[PDB]
Amino acid sequence: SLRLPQNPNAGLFKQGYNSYSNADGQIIKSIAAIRELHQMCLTSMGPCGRNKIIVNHLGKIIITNDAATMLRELDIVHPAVKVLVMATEQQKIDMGDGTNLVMILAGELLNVSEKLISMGLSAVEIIQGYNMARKFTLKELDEMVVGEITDKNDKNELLKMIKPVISSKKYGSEDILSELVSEAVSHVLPVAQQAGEIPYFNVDSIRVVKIMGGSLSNSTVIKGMVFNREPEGHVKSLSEDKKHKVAVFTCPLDIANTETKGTVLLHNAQEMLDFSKGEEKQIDAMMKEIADMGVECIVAGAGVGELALHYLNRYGILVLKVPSKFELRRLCRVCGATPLPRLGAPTPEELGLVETVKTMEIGGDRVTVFKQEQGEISRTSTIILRGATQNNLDDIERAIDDGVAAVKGLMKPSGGKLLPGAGATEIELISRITKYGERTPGLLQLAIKQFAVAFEVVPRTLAETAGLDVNEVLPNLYAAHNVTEPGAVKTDHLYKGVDIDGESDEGVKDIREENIYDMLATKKFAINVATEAATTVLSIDQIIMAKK
Amino acid sequence: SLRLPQNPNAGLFKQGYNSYSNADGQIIKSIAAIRELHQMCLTSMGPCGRNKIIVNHLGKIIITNDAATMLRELDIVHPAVKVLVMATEQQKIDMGDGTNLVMILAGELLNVSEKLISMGLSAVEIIQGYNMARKFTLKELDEMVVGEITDKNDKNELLKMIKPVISSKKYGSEDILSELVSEAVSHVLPVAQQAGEIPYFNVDSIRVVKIMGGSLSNSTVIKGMVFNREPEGHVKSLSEDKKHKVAVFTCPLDIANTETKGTVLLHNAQEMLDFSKGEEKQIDAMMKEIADMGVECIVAGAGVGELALHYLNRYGILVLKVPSKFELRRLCRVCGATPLPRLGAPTPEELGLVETVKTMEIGGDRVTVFKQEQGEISRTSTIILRGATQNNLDDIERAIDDGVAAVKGLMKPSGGKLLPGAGATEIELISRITKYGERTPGLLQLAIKQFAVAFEVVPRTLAETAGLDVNEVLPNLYAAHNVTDHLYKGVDIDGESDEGVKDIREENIYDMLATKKFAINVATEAATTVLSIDQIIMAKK
Amino acid sequence: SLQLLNPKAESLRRDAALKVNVTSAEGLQSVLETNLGPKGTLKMLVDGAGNIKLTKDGKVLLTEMQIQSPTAVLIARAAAAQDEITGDGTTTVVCLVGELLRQAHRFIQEGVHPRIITDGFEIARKESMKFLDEFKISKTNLSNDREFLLQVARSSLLTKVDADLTEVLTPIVTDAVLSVYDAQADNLDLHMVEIMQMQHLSPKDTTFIKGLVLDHGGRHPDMPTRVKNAYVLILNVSLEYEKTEVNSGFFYSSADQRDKLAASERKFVDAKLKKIIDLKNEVCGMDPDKGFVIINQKGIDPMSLDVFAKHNILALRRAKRRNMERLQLVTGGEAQNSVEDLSPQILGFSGLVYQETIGEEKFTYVTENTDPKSCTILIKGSTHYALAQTKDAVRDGLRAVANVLKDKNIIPGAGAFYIALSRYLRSANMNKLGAKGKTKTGIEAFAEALLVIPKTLVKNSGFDPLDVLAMVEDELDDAQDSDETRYVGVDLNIGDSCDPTIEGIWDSYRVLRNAITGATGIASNLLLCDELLRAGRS
Ligand SMILES: Nc1ncnc2c1ncn2[C@@H]1O[C@H](COP(=O)(O)OP(=O)(O)O)[C@@H](O)[C@H]1O
Ligand SMILES: Nc1ncnc2c1ncn2[C@@H]1O[C@H](COP(=O)(O)OP(=O)(O)O)[C@@H](O)[C@H]1O
Ligand SMILES: Nc1ncnc2c1ncn2[C@@H]1O[C@H](COP(=O)(O)OP(=O)(O)O)[C@@H](O)[C@H]1O
Ligand SMILES: [Mg+2]
Ligand SMILES: [Mg+2]
Ligand SMILES: [Mg+2]
Repeated sequence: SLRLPQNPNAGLFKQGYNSYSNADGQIIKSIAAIRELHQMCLTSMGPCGRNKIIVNHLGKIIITNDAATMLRELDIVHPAVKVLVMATEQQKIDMGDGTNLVMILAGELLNVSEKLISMGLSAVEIIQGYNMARKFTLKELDEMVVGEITDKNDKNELLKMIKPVISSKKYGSEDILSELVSEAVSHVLPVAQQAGEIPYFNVDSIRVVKIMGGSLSNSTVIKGMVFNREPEGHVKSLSEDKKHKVAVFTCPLDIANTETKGTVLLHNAQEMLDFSKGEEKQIDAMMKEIADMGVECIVAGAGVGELALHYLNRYGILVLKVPSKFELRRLCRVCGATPLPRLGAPTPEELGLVETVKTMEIGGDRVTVFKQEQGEISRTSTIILRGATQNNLDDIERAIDDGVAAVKGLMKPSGGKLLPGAGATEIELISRITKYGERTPGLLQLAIKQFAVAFEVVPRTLAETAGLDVNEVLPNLYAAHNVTEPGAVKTDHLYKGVDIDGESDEGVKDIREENIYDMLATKKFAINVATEAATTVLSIDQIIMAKK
Repeated sequence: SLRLPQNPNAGLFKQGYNSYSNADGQIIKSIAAIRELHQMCLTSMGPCGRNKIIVNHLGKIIITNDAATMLRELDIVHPAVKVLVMATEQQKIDMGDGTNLVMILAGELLNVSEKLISMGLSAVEIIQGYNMARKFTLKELDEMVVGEITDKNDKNELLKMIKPVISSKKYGSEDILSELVSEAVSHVLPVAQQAGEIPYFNVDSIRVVKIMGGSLSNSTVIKGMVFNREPEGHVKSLSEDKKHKVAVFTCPLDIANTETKGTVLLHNAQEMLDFSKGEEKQIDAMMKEIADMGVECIVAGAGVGELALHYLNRYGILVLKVPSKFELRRLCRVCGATPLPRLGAPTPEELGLVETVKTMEIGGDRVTVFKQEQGEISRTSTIILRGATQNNLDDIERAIDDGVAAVKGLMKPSGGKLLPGAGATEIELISRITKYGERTPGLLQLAIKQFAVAFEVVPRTLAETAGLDVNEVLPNLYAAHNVTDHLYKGVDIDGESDEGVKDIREENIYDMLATKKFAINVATEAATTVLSIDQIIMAKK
Repeated sequence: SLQLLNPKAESLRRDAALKVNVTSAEGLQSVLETNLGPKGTLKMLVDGAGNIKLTKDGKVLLTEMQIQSPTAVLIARAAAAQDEITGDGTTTVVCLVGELLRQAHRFIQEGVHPRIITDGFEIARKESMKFLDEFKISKTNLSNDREFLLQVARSSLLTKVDADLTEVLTPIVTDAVLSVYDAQADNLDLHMVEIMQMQHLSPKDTTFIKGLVLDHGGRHPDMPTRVKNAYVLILNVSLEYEKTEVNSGFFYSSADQRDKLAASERKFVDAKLKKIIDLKNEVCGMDPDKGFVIINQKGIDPMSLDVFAKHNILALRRAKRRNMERLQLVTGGEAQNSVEDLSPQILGFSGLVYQETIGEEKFTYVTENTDPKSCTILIKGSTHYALAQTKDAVRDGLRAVANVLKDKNIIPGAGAFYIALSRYLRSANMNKLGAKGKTKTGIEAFAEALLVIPKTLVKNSGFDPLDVLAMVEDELDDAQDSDETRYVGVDLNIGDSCDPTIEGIWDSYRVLRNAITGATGIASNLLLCDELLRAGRS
């Protein structure tokens, strides 16, 4: 009576092991645990979304509104939350787009599931309700698609793709951020129209260089790569033009050393007198063949000895240090060169072409300019990013990567397949699934009708973060979808969407004029990952933890 | 596999409770635990027994060979020992003799049961084996008594009763200690031609007053009582007054006051002058009637005021405090008076007679001597012990208390008779129990044969404490009973014990019949309880 | 009496030890009670390091979570060894051992000795073996029925996952075991089928590949990614910096000798490269359309990668050791250690060779073989635990189907084997059995303990286990007098019985034979253990 039996036969497992089952409201506590981190990403959704500050154990601060980036530094405890954390990371890797949608959609499916479980629906019937409704959802997305990108590169068409993607990440000015990204994409495209070749694109081609100081309006696009380096012998503006011939050596420049027990052997004083002048003639003979080929610049991958740097300054040859690997690998893609390990005379067919190499002060340090020109086009262009704070420079770099990942979506599928933006995609699916829930007899219609209710979070979040009442604005939007379709074709009511601030009362007319659209390839995997993320949580009847 | 399940019953009851049950322990295990205290009593048995020093938490040291006294001052955590401890306490309270026999006999009955349980004999049939063997033992003790005596009066008749008891305790003194008890019993018994109807006798008739210093041979017997007090007011008159009337007053001597708290209320100064002489003449009126009756001694248990002591000093009347009430009734039995709580005046029928009173120092401290010669005393006496150490005289007082306890056990029933000692009776009981098992076939024969084996510890303890071999003298003792003269064979303690046979009638060493009957019944029941407890339940601390 | 032998020791015996084996096995079975069945619960394990293990397999629960009770350690080692050989039976043995102890514990309280109880277990188990010969149904492999392998594979798939992943993985496992069956009849499970974890798309997009896939790809850009006809050359020799033998080294007299001795490092590397070039001179016919690839077991010196780039030769380094043994089964060539002896016969053949670069890792795909002797299964998953959930689901389905092709017989599932033993052991005459008297009671405890598994299946469906088995016993009563032999199963969807042969529910032969034999020895040794103590020097 004084002390409990304290769960007899609990010694079967260690004291750190705990058992949590769907019974005793733990499945409700798991859903309630999602709402703790769900509201964190709700205020970050949309162009008006609010960025968040997360301080790790090392002191590094990353300010971003991206749900996939924020969940990386956070330490997660509840097991089912890690299902939602790792679900948003896959969306950022695969499509590089729609990361905040997976976080919000998978969290709302569990919120509407709390009412489904309370009514007595078993975990098996709830899973079957979302799987049957998702298959109908993916089929309706292909029916509601409007327009296409058609040609790969265009000045105007790239403003209907990258611009609406970067509008949510560091909104700021529209045309300023869109022109910087759209310029670097046109350089890495092989073009070659009418040739019938298979298009190709690399997401790691475009590199963002973070340089503090200045302003965003002072940023520009550089066709070549930009590094922070100090030339050893001399700096040269290379105003003599006629371009240049450049060679890249992944191996360092120095006398070849034996990998085992390199040692100087001198038997008599006769060999010692010629040992000092012998090493000078070796580098002279090797570097003379390079200078005879007209090579004004040499890219090195490791430390170069001083004896080798002497003869390079004699013929006026620049010296570049390219540490590690990936930094040197993208240099040859600019000039179209093939590295070779030997120090001998390079092949003229493997030599690159760079017209000018400049060194100027940007952020207070000397940077080398690899920028290319109109002719002899180059690939893997870099974008100089100027900013006052380094925290803004980090997320804009990820904001540009979101626009670069959107270019990848123009390659694998048949086209761009633009979808109505401003939340009009998830709203139209509500009326279609509602009709689909009635067409299915049985008890499975409860999970299907509530599956469309979870799509109401997109219009409510965009309206709440915009400073508008969700009770006045949201029902007024259904008035366009409540009139269904008339006796005549050509219905433009599908372009209605949610507006930020301004005059409210729905607004922005038809979004076709606003030019903001969504990607179909992004919405395909965004719904599949978010559904499986909530399905995994609902499919687990018992959760076991260790040590805590 | 690192941690045990802890059992489900761990949550039941509490962690402080400990359990010892069948197959869980005990079962000749706990019997091996009492062997440590059993060996303690084996070395203290007999006249050659060894005394044991015990220091209580208070610091008082009690040196004695009595098992009932030793086990009383020892704090023992083992519960089943208390069954044997409380068994020895009954022997001291009722009979007062045989405490060492109860602890030794009951301890061996559990030792001989070690072989019985090892053979698969259940404890249910073991209890029935000792019960039927105990009934046959008590029935055979009557035919072995050659010491039936109808006297219980003459002093020489007590040499076969009191003296054998004193032979065991403080064996260094025989005729000195026996004369002190035998003379004290002769004083407390009334002188008459024939005294029947079992005259009353109690252990309060003989007392022991221990005085430090002096040899034990210098001790004597005093018919009165010896208390340590300070006389006041005058020196005694010796025999000049011859027999003097002694008045014992329960209430103190002073002007009678109410139980409630009073105070003096004086309205005028006329009563103040008479207040000084008022209290003087008020108490003097009650003290004057006492001197007219010839009362030379007044005993008031409570404190006597100085106003009452003033008058009694000039008339030559003795005053003695006697603070303790228990010793107050003892002085009344010396003179034969009636304690009077009232003051009044002494009546002739209620006053006693004391021959003489003197104040002397036996050991250097002044004590008052109540010794009365030629006078009539009823159930009162004392024994003054003289010794160099206090601890040695402690067991001597217990030896005297055990000597007078035999008189109480002899006088109260029809009689205690006598039994042959020095291992004579214990060997005869072996042949009786052994032959009794063969008369009735059954499974109880195993418990009957082992019941007679436990009787071998008493006769060999006398040989073991004498520095003798139990594999020679003891086996040769059974051959001496082969066949009156075969019932008198016993154990010999001496350098002449090599023959192993000494006649008991020479030294006249006898034991009481009623003592052995009461000792076996308690020892058998004590060993029966240990075997009848299947499960033990302990507690925290 | 142990406290006298050791100053500090813990021991429990008789009724104290009898509650050890009964209660500890009851708590362990309760964890796997909700696991048994296709509708069973799904458990996730999260350790202190952050790893996540999500599976329905009872073996992962025992290995990841430590057990302090020594009684379950004997059961955990028995349930683990059951999945090792037979690939199935982990949760079955736990339910058998835990229940058989409780069914026999009621008579122990009645005063029946444990030995005569365990003696009846062997008498009742030997009858399950004699009945197993008439219970099993023979299947001839000469028919080559594909539908039979589909229904058997779905037995383990529907338990671990739902019907979504079952329909996808059903033809994959069947196509994997199809190449295992050969005229030699020998079935080798490890080399024929593998599990390769890669995160791509969704777990439901898992597809089957008819040729070996590797975790490595071409390091040099000019190496052709897609090669129409490639000749795979097996090389177990590594071209790279060697141990050099205590590093003796070079000593040069003049600076001209310093670079002259440095060229000796490439003398040994280029010596083995000339043999590959001479081997290419035989296959040079139709060089633009065809190709030549090299797969090495150990890392290759990047200094020599530029040699294979000029000749358009794909090089693969740091390959697994087991992958070297499968290159003869996939391509059809032979292995070559020393490059001195080279022949066109040892060269393999592939109809399609391509590489798919996803992220930083690059994977090489090989398919379209003339007569491929082995295949692969590419496991795709969304999350790290999703790769392990499919890994445990497919691997457990491998031993289930592989054991079918080993013997000629197959055991029907759906509790038809456990219900048949109940009517057999209870209605069998005891004079035929070697058990008599009190040993008759021990057989009844074994027959009643077998009816909990078909009842445990119903506990996960929500229906009353007592009412659903009332219709099963009533069907088997009239089936004997109607001259009709039909096996009655348990359908959890409608809460009624069914036929495992018509529904397609089948169980492996080696699983149930080793489970009952294994579960009997565990429970018998626990009932015969009357004392549990702990002693040792630490
Ligand atoms: N100015 C705007 N007006 C209306 N809707 C907008 C506007 N800018 C963005 N949106 C909508 O807000 C959504 C935000 O998408 P988001 O979840 O941020 O994508 P990601 O996580 O990949 O950055 C977009 O789908 C877009 O349709
Ligand atoms: N001088 C002696 N010679 C031989 N035996 C003696 C002598 N003195 C005592 N004994 C024996 O020693 C035994 C001591 O027994 P004891 O412990 O006094 O019995 P109880 O416990 O009844 O008092 C007596 O039975 C007596 O026969
Ligand atoms: N869909 C089903 N319907 C009826 N019974 C099934 C079904 N799936 C599995 N079972 C039964 O469950 C038992 C255990 O199957 P399984 O989980 O594969 O083995 P284990 O429990 O040893 O891991 C089998 O004997 C089988 O008869
Ligand atoms: Mg976006
Ligand atoms: Mg005595
Ligand atoms: Mg299985």
